Amino acid sequence: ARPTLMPRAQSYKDLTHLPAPTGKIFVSVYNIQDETGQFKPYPASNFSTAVPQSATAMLVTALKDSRWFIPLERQGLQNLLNERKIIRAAQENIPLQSLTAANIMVEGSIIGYESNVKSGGVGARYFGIGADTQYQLDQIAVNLRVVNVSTGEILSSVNTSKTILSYEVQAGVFRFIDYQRLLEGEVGYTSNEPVMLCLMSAIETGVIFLINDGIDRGLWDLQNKAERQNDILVKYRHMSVPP
Amino acid sequence: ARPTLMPRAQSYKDLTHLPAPTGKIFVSVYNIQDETGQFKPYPASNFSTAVPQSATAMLVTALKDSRWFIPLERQGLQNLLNERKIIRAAQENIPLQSLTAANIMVEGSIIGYESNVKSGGVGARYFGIGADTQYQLDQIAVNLRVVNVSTGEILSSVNTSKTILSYEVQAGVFRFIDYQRLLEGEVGYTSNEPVMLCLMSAIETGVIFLINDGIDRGLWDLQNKAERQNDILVKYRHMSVPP
Amino acid sequence: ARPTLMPRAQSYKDLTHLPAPTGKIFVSVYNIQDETGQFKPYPASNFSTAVPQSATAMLVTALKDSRWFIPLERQGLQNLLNERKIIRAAQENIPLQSLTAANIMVEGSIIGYESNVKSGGVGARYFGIGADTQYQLDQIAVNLRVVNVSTGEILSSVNTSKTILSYEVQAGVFRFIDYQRLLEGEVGYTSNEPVMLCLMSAIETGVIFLINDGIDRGLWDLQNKAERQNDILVKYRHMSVPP
Amino acid sequence: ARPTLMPRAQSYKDLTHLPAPTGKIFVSVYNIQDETGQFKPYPASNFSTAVPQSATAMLVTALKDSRWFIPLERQGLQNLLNERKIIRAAQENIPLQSLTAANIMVEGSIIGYESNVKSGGVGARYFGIGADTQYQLDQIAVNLRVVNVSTGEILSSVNTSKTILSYEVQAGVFRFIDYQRLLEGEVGYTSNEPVMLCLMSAIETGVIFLINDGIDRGLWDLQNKAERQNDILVKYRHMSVPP
Amino acid sequence: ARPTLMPRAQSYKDLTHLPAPTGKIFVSVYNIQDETGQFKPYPASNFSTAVPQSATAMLVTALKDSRWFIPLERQGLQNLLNERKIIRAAQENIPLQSLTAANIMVEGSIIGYESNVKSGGVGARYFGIGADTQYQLDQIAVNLRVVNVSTGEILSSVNTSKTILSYEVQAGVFRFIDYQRLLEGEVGYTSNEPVMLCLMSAIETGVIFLINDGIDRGLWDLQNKAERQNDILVKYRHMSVPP
Amino acid sequence: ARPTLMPRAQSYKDLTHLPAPTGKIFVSVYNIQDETGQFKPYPASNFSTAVPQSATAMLVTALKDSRWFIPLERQGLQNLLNERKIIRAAQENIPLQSLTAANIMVEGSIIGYESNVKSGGVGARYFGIGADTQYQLDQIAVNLRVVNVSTGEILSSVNTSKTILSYEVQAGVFRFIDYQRLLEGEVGYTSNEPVMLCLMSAIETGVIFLINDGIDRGLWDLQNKAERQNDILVKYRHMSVPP
Amino acid sequence: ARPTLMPRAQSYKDLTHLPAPTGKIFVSVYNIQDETGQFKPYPASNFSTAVPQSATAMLVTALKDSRWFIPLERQGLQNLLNERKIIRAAQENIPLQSLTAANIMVEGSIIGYESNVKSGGVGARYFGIGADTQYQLDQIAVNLRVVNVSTGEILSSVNTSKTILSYEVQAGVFRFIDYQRLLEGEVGYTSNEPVMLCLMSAIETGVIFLINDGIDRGLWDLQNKAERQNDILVKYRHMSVPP
Amino acid sequence: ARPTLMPRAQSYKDLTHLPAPTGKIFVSVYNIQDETGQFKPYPASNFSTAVPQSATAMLVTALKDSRWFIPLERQGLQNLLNERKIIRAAQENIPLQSLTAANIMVEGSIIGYESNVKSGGVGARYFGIGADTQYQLDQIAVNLRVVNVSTGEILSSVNTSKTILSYEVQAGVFRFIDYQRLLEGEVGYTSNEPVMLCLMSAIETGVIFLINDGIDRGLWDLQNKAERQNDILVKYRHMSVPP
Amino acid sequence: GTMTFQFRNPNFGGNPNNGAFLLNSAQAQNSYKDP
Amino acid sequence: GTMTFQFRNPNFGGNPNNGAFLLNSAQAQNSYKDP
Repeated sequence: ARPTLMPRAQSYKDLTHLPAPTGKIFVSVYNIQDETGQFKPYPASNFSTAVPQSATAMLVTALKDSRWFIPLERQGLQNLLNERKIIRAAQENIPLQSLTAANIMVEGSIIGYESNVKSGGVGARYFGIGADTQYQLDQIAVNLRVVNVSTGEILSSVNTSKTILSYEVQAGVFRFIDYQRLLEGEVGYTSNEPVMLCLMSAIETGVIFLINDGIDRGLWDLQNKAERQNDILVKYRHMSVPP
Repeated sequence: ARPTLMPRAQSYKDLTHLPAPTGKIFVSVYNIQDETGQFKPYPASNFSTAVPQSATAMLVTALKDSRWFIPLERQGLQNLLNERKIIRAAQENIPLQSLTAANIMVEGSIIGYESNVKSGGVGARYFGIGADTQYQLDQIAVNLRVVNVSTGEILSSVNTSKTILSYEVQAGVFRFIDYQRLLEGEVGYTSNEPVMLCLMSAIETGVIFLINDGIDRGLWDLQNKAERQNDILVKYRHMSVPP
Repeated sequence: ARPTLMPRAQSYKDLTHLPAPTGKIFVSVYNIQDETGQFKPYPASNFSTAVPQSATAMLVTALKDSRWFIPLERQGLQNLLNERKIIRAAQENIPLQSLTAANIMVEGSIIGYESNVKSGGVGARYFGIGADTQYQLDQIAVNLRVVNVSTGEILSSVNTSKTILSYEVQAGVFRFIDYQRLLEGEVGYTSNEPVMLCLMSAIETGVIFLINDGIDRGLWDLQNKAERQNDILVKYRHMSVPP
Repeated sequence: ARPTLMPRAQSYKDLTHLPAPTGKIFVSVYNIQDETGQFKPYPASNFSTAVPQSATAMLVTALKDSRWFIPLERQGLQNLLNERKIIRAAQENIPLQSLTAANIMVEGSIIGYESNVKSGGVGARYFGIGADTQYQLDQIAVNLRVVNVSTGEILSSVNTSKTILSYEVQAGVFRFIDYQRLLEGEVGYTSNEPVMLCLMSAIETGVIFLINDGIDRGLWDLQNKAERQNDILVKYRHMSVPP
Repeated sequence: ARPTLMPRAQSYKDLTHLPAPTGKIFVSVYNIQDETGQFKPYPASNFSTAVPQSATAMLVTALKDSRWFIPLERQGLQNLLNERKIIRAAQENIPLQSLTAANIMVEGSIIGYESNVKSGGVGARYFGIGADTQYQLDQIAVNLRVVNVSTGEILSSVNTSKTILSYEVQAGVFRFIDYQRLLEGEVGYTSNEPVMLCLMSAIETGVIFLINDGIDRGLWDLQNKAERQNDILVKYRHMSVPP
Repeated sequence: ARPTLMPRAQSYKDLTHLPAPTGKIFVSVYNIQDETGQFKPYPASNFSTAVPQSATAMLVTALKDSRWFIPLERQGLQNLLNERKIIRAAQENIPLQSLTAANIMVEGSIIGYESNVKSGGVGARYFGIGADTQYQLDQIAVNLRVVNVSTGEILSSVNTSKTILSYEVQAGVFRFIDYQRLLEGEVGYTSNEPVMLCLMSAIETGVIFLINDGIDRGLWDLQNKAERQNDILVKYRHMSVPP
Repeated sequence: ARPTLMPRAQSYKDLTHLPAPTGKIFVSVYNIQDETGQFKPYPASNFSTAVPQSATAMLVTALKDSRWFIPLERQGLQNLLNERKIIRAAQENIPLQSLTAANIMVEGSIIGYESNVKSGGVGARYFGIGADTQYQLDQIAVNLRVVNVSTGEILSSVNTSKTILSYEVQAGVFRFIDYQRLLEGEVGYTSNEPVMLCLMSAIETGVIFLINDGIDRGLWDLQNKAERQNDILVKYRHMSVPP
Repeated sequence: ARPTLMPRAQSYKDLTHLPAPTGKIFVSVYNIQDETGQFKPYPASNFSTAVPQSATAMLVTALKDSRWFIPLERQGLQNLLNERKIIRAAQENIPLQSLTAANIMVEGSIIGYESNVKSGGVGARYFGIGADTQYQLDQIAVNLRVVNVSTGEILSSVNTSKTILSYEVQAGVFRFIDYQRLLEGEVGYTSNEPVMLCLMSAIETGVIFLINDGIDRGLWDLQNKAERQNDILVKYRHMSVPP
Repeated sequence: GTMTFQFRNPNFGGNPNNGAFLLNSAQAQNSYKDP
Repeated sequence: GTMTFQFRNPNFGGNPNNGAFLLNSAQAQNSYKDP
């Protein structure tokens, strides 16, 4: 096993190629709460949540590597304030600065995760040889809303989804060959799309949808606000009509 | 998998085409509480709620993209007030504004979700070939009430429902072809309507039902209050008689 | 799927056609508590409540659309008082009014929900062809009592029930046609009456029973208190003798 | 389905025909606690209580419609005191009265609910034709005690029971008719007595047992205390010897 | 179903025929705690307690109808003190008395409930005809101790038991009658002794054991303390030697 | 069994060979929270978390043995402050120093763990002899973000994953040898990659990704910041493009 | 059964033969928290933790019998401070000393326990006779970090593992001997390595790894710090490269 | 059944024959916490702990009947301090003494209990006759550490184990005797060693290991400290080398 | 491993479902006839 | 994967339900008769 990075989808390749803003905006992610209320079915555990409870830590990666936002640690904010209170007792025996303002914040939610949305499967088996293609298409959806903390106004509230493609291909044979002889064999491959990667890729879709819908409203301006030519913003403007 | 937006239903196409009001109304969504009290049956988890616990984050999208309301972040309000207290310690080393008034609020609930309301299925199978059409029609229902926070009066309290169409088509064959030869195959497709999208589409139905029932009562006026001609308001006035 | 309103029963058609009172009475619904203590049986989840925990949000619709009451938001009252405290910090940088008195309140309960009260089913099957009609008649019951909050006296305490008709018709055939040929097929339709709609329709029955039993006691007077002719009040006076 | 009133038993017909007292007594029902400690067996849910947790809301109906008591709302008393504190902030911008004294109170309990007390069933089946009569006789029991709140003395503490008759009649046939022909059919009817109605009818029995045992002790006097002729009081005096 | 009183056992017939004391003693029952720690087995629910959690409400009936004690409401004492605080705010706009002293109290417990203590069953079945008599003898036991609240001394602490007789008689036949003809039938009757009635009858046994063991110790004297002739006290003195 | 060290992967061999910085940075690990929300499926326990709840103790080893960070104990910080309060009462009968500043901190999460991501297996079995290779490829992913505690800014937030390779090779034979003689045998080996070692190796991957992405941003400088030649930093710079 | 000591592994024989330090260091073990989050699978209980929650009491034995540390009771520290407060009220009617400083502490964790890491088994069975060797190799891992409580710096943080060898050898025969005669027999032996002993032996490995990695860093010096010859320290220095 | 004492093992016979110390040491047992984290497997309950939660009450018996310690009640210390506060209100209407110092305390734990450590079984069965010997060797282990409460130093921390021998001998026959005649019979005896007695006997082993390891360290001296001849101390000194 | 001891044969207390396989196995491997 | 080791054959402690398939498999593939 080779421990590489997280296998980011196509939407992250549009995320790093976003144009630079006039200074990266200070932003704060408190708790993108897993309020899907959806746990994993059998054979998985009943207490096992179907999506991760970690979109507050995934969106931080989606806002930092976008080169558009400076995210602030507000998930373990009570874990950070316990560290700041130590430096108040450490220097009183560099002076400590204060936390930055973070004029906008991305509050949000994982708003849902219906198991087996467009699921299905084709099966075929002749004499002996046979194979099925069973795909269980899940669908996660996340909410990401930029909130001006100075006034409480929700600025751009978007809802992006991603269809988790969990397909299996089991090609199993059971065929007699000679008299009182039997060959059999079953090659099988179930490539579940990991829900953590589709939570990551739908959030990275939402960050582009936060930025593209944050430009036309005049909420924040990018550097050289005359182009509108890059194939990330115009692609996520043609994707701004929901199916 | 292509991470597009949330696949919004027909009711969202009526939502963005709503006429503009005389200034978008400041509104606040605290917690559209999932008090269905309904969890998902077997094979899904017992702790898995049957609808999402996220209608407080879905209605925010339904009020913001309606171009009628400016929603305020009140779901994680204690997460936003922890950010405002940081700026009080940040600027005392732009001045901070106050939160807006939000003269109306949309308190509400997901009032119910009966599993398998009008469920059923037809099955047919001749020699070998055979197919069934089994549909399990669920039904979500949401409550959305506009409450004047200055007086506590509930202004327009509507109840919109949506029938979740979860159908399966399994066309499975099991047929001998020659002597000691057997062909079989089962193509199957279960298109569950996702409960998060029907929670989203019944809420977007309710926002039009908040606006249309908020006009005749004189609660708020739209720009050019003489037309009454657009096929969103008169369609949701002919839909104002409940079946 | 067409997202219409909630499919209200016959009792709501009597509710909107109620005569107007001398001013709609300010009323407050705090928590119509689901104290059935009854959860859904197998195959549904054990934590899934058999009726919704949302009669405090359904009765609000039943009192508002009755054109007799102005309901007040008291379900999320601590969510509304957190909004009023914001306007106290917003205008001190229209003046804020106070909450209305609500001289009567409708406290109440969902008092019960016995599964399979008068359940049963007929089955018939000849050679091959066959069909059953299995109906599982549940029964919800709600309590709605008008309480004068100035004195604590319970004014009119009624108990309305509604039999949930959850019937299935499965017409399944299994018949040989030729030698080594077999036709089979099973058309099935289970129209469960949704418990949220029967919670809604028994509460709307109770609101008429609150109003009709609130007139003869002299608790409140309607406009033109001389008629007693409309077929809502005299129908719910002939229904005032419990079977 | 016709949403009528609660199908009250024979004991409620004796309840409304009770003679009038010298002024209806102010009484208060705080919490008739479901301390059966008895939940419903399989196939019903494990968290589903076998009787409702709502005898505090049923006895209110039994004391109000008896025309003997003015019940006071003490179930949601903290929900009523939150409304009285609003009127204290509403009129200080009719004067508010105080809550009445309620010199007696009916504290009580649902003291038990043994599943399948005198259960049983007869079965008979000849060639093909056959039918069973299986009845599962449950038994609820409630405690209703009138307590003088001025001195704490329990005045009349009665224990009334009611046998829940949950019978099924399944008449199922399975009979060959011709050579390689088979008729079958199963008509079935399980009329469970609803435990909410037997909780309601045993409490209404207890209210007559509160009144009849509240007369001979001299706790309260009725209007024209010389008759002792009506067939409610003398019937519930011949029923005062427990079997 | 006829809603009579609680079907009290033979021990209650000895309870009402107890001789009168020199004034009925003020006594208080706080919580006869169900600390059996015993829940009902399968098929009943796991959360369902095997005995009721209501011996604090049953003993109140056993002390009041004994014509020996005036019981005081101390189960919902915090529900009674919330009513007394209302009269303090009601008369300050008959004067309120104070709660009586209750010089003795009956603290106690349901000390145990072993399932299937002396259980067993005989079965017999000849050709076709057959019947069994299976009885599952449970055993409840309660503790009732009179405690002088002025000194904390436990005065008379008794332990009474009662064997719950839960017997079934299933007489099931399965007998061929002619060639290719079969008669069958199963008459069955399971008369479970209800655990609430045996909790009631063992407590009423304990009240006589509180009184009889409260006389020889000189704790309280009865009216005309010279007789010792009635067949309740001498029967419960010959029953004072435990088997 | 030989109790050696933890069997660290290839990524730890790159971790100790990292170049030295200009003084090891004081850093603090409070709680790398297991918010996968993912528990182990059957046959393992439902309460058993699928990854350890111990990444706050694993990252400490990954930052200390990297020779780049001086980690501070902040997991049991309330267990360490209870020890410091003892020395305040011990020396007042070496003087106690204060806790160091820890100008950066690594807050983070285990952001996900989808069971059976790219799982599958090939099976083959001829007459008697046969073997399968079933591999259940899990995937953990962790978030590690360096946060400047002086300003709250998240400096470098990376997401590293590792595919847990849990493969089984069962080579089972079942073959008749003579007439009424049968040889059989099943050699099996399931080498589950331990999730604690892949949590350890993906975190050690993240520490190199914290350091390599912490150099180009100018957050901290290493000793002799001119080389850029070692095959750890340039390997984890070619691994900085996520697949 | 002979109640001997705990059957300590080979690593404890290296533990007692460690060279003596210049005074045994005062150390404190608060809570070596079982944050494996891993419970035992079926057939064992779901609430049963897979490793003990007692490494805070095992490491105390590993530090005391090492003749290197004086451990302090900090597991039940609130149970020890309740005893010290008694002596403050006992002598005020030997003077009480204060708790020692414990300049270093061993905070730590059981960082993981993957069930069936390198599990597997060979099976062989001829005609009648047959035997299997199935071994389920678990793996515990513990973290032990010495923390200077005067500065909060984690001094030496090591991660030691131990493979729990749980093997079974079932030699079961099933063989006919004569005509209508059958001999069978199954000798079986499953020697599970107890997880408490492997938690004990991996911690005792960690204490040597705390001491050996605590010498080269200059954290503490041993008596006669010139030898480096004993086969405990050089063995646990050749074991300092993790596989 | 004869209610004798607890069937104490061989280690208690060495416990009472311990030599007397120079005054029995005042000692206090707060909570020997069951932190095995191990519950009983199926068929026993999941909430049933595999060892008792009562080693704080067993060690009290092991220290009192050793004639070496005066144990102090610290398990229900808050139950004893509620009694001392009563005597403060009783004598103020013998003077009350204070609690003794208890200069040492035995804090400790049940550190583990692996189910089926060295389990196994031999089975043999010829024609008809047959018997098995299946033994499931569990292993409890306890920690007992003497802590000087004046300084917090753990004085002697020992770990004693005991192998629970739970063996079954089922000798079951199934043999035809004549033509159409069959004799069968199964004598079975499962002598589980009770885990409460092995918790008791391993603790009594630990008390001798507390005393023997408390003598050579000079922590406390016995009467006539010159003998070293009794076969309890030299036996538990030859048992001081752990296997 | 946390692996208890169960027999593989139902006469000694193992899983009783393999007895329908165990006995018929030696019925398929006996090679013994009547004398 | 969290995949334990179970046998596929009931003589060694696997799932006992496949023995009704395992034995009859080699009863359908033996090709051995009496000498």
